[PDB]
Amino acid sequence: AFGGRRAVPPNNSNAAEDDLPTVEQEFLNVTSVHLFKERWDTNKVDHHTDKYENNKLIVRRGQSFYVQIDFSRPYDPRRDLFRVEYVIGRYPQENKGTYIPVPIVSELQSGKWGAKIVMREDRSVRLSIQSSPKCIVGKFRMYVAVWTPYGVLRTSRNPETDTYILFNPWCEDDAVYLDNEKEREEYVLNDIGVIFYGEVNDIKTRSWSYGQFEDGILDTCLYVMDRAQMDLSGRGNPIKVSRVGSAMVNAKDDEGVLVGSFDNIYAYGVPPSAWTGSVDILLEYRSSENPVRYGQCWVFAGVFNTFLRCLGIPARIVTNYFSAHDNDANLQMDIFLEEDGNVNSKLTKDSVWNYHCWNEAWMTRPDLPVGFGGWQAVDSTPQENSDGMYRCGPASVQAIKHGHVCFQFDAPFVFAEVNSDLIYITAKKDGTHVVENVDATHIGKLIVTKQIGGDGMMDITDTYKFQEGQEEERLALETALMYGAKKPLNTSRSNVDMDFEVENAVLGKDFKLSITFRNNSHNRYTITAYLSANITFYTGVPKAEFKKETFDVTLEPLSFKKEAVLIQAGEYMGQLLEQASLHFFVTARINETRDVLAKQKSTVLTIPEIIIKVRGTQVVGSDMTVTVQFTNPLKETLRNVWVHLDGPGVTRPMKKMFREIRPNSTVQWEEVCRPWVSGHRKLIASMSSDSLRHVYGELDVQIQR
Amino acid sequence: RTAFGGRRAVPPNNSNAAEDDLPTVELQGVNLQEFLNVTSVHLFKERWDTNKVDHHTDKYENNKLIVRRGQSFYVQIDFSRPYDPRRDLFRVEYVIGRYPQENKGTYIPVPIVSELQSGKWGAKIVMREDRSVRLSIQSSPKCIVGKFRMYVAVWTPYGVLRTSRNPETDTYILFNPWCEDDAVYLDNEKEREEYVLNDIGVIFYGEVNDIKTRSWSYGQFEDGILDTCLYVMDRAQMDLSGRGNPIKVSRVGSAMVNAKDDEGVLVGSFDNIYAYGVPPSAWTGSVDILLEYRSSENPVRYGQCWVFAGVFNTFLRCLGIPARIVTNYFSAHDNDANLQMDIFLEEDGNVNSKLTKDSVWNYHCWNEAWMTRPDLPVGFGGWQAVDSTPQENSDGMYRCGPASVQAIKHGHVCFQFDAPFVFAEVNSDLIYITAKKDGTHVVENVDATHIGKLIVTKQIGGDGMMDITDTYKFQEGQEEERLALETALMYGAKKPLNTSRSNVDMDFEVENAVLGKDFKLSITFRNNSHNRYTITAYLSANITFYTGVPKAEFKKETFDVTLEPLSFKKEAVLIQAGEYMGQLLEQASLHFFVTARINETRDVLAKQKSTVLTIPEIIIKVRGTQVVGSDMTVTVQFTNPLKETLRNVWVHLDGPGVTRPMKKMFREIRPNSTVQWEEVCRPWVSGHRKLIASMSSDSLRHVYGELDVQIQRRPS
Ligand SMILES: [Ca+2]
Ligand SMILES: [Ca+2]
Repeated sequence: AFGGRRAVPPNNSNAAEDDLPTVEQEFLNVTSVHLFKERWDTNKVDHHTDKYENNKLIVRRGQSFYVQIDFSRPYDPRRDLFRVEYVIGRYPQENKGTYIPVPIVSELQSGKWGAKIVMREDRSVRLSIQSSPKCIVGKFRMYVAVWTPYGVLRTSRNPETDTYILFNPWCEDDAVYLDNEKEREEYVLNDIGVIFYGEVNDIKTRSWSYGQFEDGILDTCLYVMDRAQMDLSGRGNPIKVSRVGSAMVNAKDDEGVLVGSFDNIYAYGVPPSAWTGSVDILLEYRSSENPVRYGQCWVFAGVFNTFLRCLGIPARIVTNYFSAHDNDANLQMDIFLEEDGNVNSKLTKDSVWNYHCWNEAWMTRPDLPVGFGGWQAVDSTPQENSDGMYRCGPASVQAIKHGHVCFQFDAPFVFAEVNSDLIYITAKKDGTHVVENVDATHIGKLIVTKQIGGDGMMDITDTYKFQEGQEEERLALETALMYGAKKPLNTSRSNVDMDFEVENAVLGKDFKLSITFRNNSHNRYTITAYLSANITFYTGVPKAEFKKETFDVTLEPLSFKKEAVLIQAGEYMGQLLEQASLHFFVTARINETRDVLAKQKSTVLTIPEIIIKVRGTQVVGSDMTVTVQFTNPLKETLRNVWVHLDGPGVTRPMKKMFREIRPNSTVQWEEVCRPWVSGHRKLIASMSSDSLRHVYGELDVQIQR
Repeated sequence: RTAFGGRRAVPPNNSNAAEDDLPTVELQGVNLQEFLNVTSVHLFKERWDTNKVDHHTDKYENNKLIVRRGQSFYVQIDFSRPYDPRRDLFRVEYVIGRYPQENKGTYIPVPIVSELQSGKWGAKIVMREDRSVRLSIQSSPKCIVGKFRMYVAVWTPYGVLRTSRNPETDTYILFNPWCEDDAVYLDNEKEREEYVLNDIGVIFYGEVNDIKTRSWSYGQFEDGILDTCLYVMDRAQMDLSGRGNPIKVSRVGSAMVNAKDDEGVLVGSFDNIYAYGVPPSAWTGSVDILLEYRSSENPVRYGQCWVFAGVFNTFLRCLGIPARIVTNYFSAHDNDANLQMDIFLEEDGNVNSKLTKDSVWNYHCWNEAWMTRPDLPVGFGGWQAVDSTPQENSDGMYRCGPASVQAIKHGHVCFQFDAPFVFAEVNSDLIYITAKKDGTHVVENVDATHIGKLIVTKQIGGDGMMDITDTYKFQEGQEEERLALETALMYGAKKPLNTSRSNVDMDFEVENAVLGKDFKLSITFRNNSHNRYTITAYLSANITFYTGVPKAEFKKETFDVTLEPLSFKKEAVLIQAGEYMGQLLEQASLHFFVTARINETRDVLAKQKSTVLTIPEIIIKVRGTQVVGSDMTVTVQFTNPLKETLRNVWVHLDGPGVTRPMKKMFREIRPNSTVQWEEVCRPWVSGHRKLIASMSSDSLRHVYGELDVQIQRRPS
């Protein structure tokens, strides 16, 4: 058999290695190599890699680090020639960036690999080695090679000098350069996140362990790339790293990290709501070598955020409220109505997500016109795009905002996710359709991300979207429609306002809903209004109409009328899906004019929290007792209750099951923890049973030493 | 606890073969009854009749109705009593997939209309007779492409009455190059005939200076092939709502061609052995490949780039997207959008073959598909390059395109899909670099004219070649090229090495040779200087695969020359048959480097050439009446030209409209022996046809032949 497709196989694994020749004795031989790689030393402290739980050297590219080489006799520039080498993959080649000869230079030059001798003492040489800020990101093998008249002598393989080179947000020349220390700490070095969920008028918050500095996670991130068969030459490009790595998050057929499941039962797996962070998922991915079950969007985003921050690409998780996923770049979503004004539930099949999470990753975009760098949206939860059912992005958030959705990747899809209109259409009994009105403000209503400060939410709606109704927004849509956005149904689009408001309620309580009508006309109207209320998944998918009601309203001239109804706990209580989401349509026909009024609202019931307590001394290297408390407030008994505890630098992720919990009963779980990370830290918990799940709790702790 | 579908309310509608059940009666509300009843439906779908002739679908070997979108066709509906416009409301419906929805284009109610409208579905009553109505139905020119189920539905006050499932009225709707509102519109019949209706092609191979040709059965009208193309899309899980978009059919279709794991049509293999499958070189056309993929439901072994191109070209023309195969001579594949490929030299001027690891393909085939691009700025419609042989792109190891050829030409490579890669495939430079014993490297000179030297495709009136190099590349060494380069580098193309750069130059020429013959090479040195120089030149000649990958150096010569001022000096080299015979790989490619050091200046001259030995042709002969429906005898002859005995010799015979693909094995053929294979064929298509053949053995392969034949129609 001949290798006729190419002379050397793709170099697409960091784990694979070649064996370099040592010979390829008055000449220099190296007796020792010192990397000054302790976590308190200069290199890791200054490279901002001292948090990794890893005893190998770890630097960031584009920036100098110090090494010392000890020789058999003193190096003498009049007769000796040596260089350090960095090698990666089974098939390294200099012109692919995977064999890197580092030349001894008099002065370091910006942008280039080089090694300057900064000290010469007895048989030792100290070097300041600068890597290219374009360098491939991975774990390299280091060698020293000595050039003689007879050939090259080289050190033997030594795993103790293996060096990780990562992306460098502090380096001005790096594509990932971020010029604000507060931002770098949050978006690169903070290992604890906050995810926003619930619904726009009742924003819920939960904590998430990114856990990027934990033991084994860096190596797992490299493994992800190897399992993608990612060419080593693309691993210094933060765009392709985002592109490929996000494609690995969703598992298709035994090939990526997380199996997606939205089925509310999760039979041979763990429920998406049980995860407390990315650590146990990634390490189970790596140890099993097979997808982990199961995830949904915030779990994909959690894990992907860990991947990016671990490699050094600044990253954050975004929550969009009222999200059109499945858009296919079309900007109109339809609600169909019967001739009397009711919602047609046979035909209304497209749903709005109450919220949806994706990721943003900071980088220049030298593939695009100037102005498109900064945050790039990446959504690893698949939707139909130009190529098939896949992740979307990296798409420039600036390009999305301006409508310039020809620039890669998948910009039209993220654009439609936050900018679609709802179209209310009557489906008539003769089979024709009539367009009743349009809602342009519902989708992409609020977009938020964790603040830099602490756990508050930051409103980043206007980074994706210009002001509704105004000229920049109009210009962006006009340009978007040239480049793959679609909005086919032209909306050449009486004098009655209708709204409604739904109270937020604790799980198991009743709640009120009231509908408001304003007649600004001088004539009287008879209206028939319909209330339709469904149990839904957080994606908007409706499971059942749990309440339905019709209201006969007469409206006087120049009048305001409010109507109220009580929803009782027993109308929804055995029927909720996980996350306890509810959806409300209020639709109505004005008899005199045949106009339609229409409004939608989402609610989630408030799920009770876990209580976490601590007794003892809170010190790196010392024992503390953590108590995890859960009180079952339901009038039924919860079964197979798995409790999860987490908190990076404080404990590995752990879980504990309780066979049942009788009504109104409490359980307590005690674990002795021994912290390895000092300072402001956090303990984090979740609970999943065979019914009630999406239960969380956290506790901020401060650690000493 | 549930088992609920919480990702979305309706599963993706991504299979044309899956179907829903439409109710024959659906009443809602309160029934408190002889409304119109359908007794039969007639589609006038016979291949001699006007629907298929006018829709240019009569060549399909398929008894169902097949029309092209955007264009009217006639049907007749016979009801149980006479249609009464006073009070009857009915319409035709077309439905596709298991989850059809009107707002996704997959449930399509066709309203009765007084006049057809441009761009819209509608049906006009053109005749009423007894208990029948004749309709002229016009489909939207944006319609999903695929095989639709047809129903007739009758509206009552209480709900609808509807025909039952009938496979006899299943109607394929395809892309329509004749319809001026269809994205695939092509404005003249000569191009429509060549790029849509011709089911026979020509593939250009060899090397720039020795262009070789063979024929390929596209076979898009043969029995089973249309259904196979729909199956391809179902195995890709292609959302039905994207199947009327030629850009996304091209995008998804071409990703199915190259099999990764158990998914896709063809397993690629470049190993010269092909154990456990059929050599890429043996295939004569797409038909046997597609039908084996369909019946086995697994990838077919094996393909290389022209085999992927042949199959993809079938897929496109069969659905109605105009398409053609192009060959680029000296192709930089695996470029990573980088425009510089290296040749490393030793310090004396020889090629360093340990470090020289990137290779240029002697040729490389891909496809062009014709459509508008309403996703890009105006001006970028027309031919779109789609290369289904994977290379590393921005996403991984995948097919590239569709990339607008106009965008590639101008350097606008930001515009999807994968334009920088196709751009570097034809615009890369060669860089000759000395790798010194101390580990440093010095750039000696750059060849900007070698890669993408000639791009060709089959001519419209015939089997000749059309040079379309101008469609990808502005004039070399000019301003339009420079601007296009400058623009490309802003949008993902890469050319990191600055070439500061430039007395004496050199070229050489190699005679083309029949397999087993001696040939010559002649090197010319031109000294344009007033100085006399001395030179040491090196010739290295390698056996290679067609991709350029070298196997071994078969010939090595060095020589010294002195060049007078202002003169030319030639040096000729004889290559004897014995120096290459017995070492050749399939396609019999040879590669030559001529490098030289000028002693007085240390300048380096470097030049490369490829050649392929000419391989003997199979002989095809015919006797008997050449008439549709009558028997004719085809004779295939192959003579072993070698002095070795060939073993396990497979001969394939093909010819769309004349025979299905067939093959026969001969256990051994002796030196100079001729084998003969006679087949009785009964053609089913009249007109200018062709019989095509290939031969493949355990050693010798990449052997073809053909014969043009005129098949007559029958009667009187
Ligand atoms: Ca909008
Ligand atoms: Ca060039």
